[PDB]
Amino acid sequence: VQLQESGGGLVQPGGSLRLSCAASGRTISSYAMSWFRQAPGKEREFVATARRSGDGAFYADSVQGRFTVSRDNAKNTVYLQMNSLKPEDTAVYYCAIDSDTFYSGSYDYWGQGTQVTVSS
Amino acid sequence: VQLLESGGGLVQPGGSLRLSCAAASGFTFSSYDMSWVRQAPGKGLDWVSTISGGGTYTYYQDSVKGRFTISRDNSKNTLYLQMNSLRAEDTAVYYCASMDYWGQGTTVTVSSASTKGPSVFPLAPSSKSTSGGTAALGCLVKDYFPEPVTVSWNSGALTSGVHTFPAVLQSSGLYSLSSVVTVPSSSLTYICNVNHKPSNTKVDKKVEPKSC
Amino acid sequence: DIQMTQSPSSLSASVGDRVTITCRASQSIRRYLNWYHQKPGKAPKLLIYGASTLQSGVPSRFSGSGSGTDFTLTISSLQPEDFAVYYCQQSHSAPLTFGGGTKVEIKRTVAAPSVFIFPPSDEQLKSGTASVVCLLNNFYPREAKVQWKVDNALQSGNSQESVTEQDSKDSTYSLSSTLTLSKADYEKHKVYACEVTHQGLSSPVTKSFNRGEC
Repeated sequence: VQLQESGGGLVQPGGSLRLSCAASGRTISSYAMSWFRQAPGKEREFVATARRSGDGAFYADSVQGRFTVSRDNAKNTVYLQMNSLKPEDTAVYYCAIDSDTFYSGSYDYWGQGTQVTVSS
Repeated sequence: VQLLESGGGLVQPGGSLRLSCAAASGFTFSSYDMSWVRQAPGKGLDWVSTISGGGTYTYYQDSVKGRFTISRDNSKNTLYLQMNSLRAEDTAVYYCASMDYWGQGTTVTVSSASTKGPSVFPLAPSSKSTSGGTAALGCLVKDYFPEPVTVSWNSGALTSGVHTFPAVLQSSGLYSLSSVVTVPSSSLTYICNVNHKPSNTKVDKKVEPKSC
Repeated sequence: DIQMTQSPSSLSASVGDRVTITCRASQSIRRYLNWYHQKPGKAPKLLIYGASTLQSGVPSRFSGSGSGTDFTLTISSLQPEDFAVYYCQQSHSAPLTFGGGTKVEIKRTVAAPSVFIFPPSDEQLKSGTASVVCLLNNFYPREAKVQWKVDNALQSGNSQESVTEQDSKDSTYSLSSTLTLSKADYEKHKVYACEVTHQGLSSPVTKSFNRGEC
């Protein structure tokens, strides 16, 4: 299994971006998928998680109300819809599988990251 | 309060207890099929026994059949449960219940342990172990019987950030729990007040950070 | 017996949500099914009998449906009093049996645990036993994993874990893991480590101390 984030880019404050994390290989529908972000010279931080369908979506304080995480099992893909972008949202954005079916956060598999930059 | 249980408490394996349940006057106790249902610590609801309203028919869960006897006295609005040959697994809160109303239950604790107050040990932070703005400290409340203990901090002045965990039954037959609190690192007095009413014992333990 | 199975074990919801809970019986019970509500430390309260009939005084946002073997409890607009454990119960035949429960808990934002590790006290050590405590504080959601490593050897069978109810103010959980050894075993080893994972953590958090050092 491999992951590839795409949809990063440059956007003005208040604008939107739609991130996608595609998983090549084994089927991920039974595992939670999580988004993290890492700004330059700051720790890697939690953004969102989409658990199995029906098990709910969970968000960090910083992105609550603005970002929506969702999944397409048919496409082995997870999406992060980012609305009302802020300059502080600038970071590289990563997705990861939780290899634990019971959701304890065993992030073994990571994608390479997509750059998000919000600026005038 | 429409139903009130009594007759529970401490017993040893192989012993007997008689539970009784008194209904308030306007409850129409005579019209109800009446039941005992039990709940073990950390577990769900477990049906014990039912008796019909006029007393003709009694029904039992298999694991209490022949050990427990349900009965009722409609003139006194009272339900009984005679429990013989008790075992440790019978330890639970026992509720007196009609379909639409449950009493608050009575605790039965079946154990070989003797009543014993707790030992209290500090959970101390240190200079090495404390990084950032928040420190944690607490008290390990160990080897007591039966439940419960209450834990307060600085005689009840410190409440914000306090977490007292539910007790665990150890293989010794004695209970254990911790109580913790987080405070500013720069604040590093903190004393946990441990009360164990069944033994009439009380222990105050000052929790001291160590310096490295 | 008639096995009652409930789904999901737990669900996270907010005030105003529409919540559905399901109950399935091994046999057909056709409508002899009750739903109960229980807050920690309190007796259960009947919400629905005959699997659709609202019980007197229960607010109308509660409804039940179903017959045969599949039953549903719906709360149309969740209120703060509704965060509780819900049980189904068949009244069809003896033995009377309950479902295993569904906890309806308060949803909030993700908080990774802060981890703290405490050595045994010198007073306890003299007694012959060592309790090493690891605290996971103020985290959400509930799922977490805590492992013990003593001189890097993963421990099994010598720890107990305990968890608080959702905090009344911030809706987080806290959890303790207690590792218990004999004095003689404890004094063999140098490094005592607590390793923690949570969906809010990008990599596992380890807290440790060296026995015999400050």
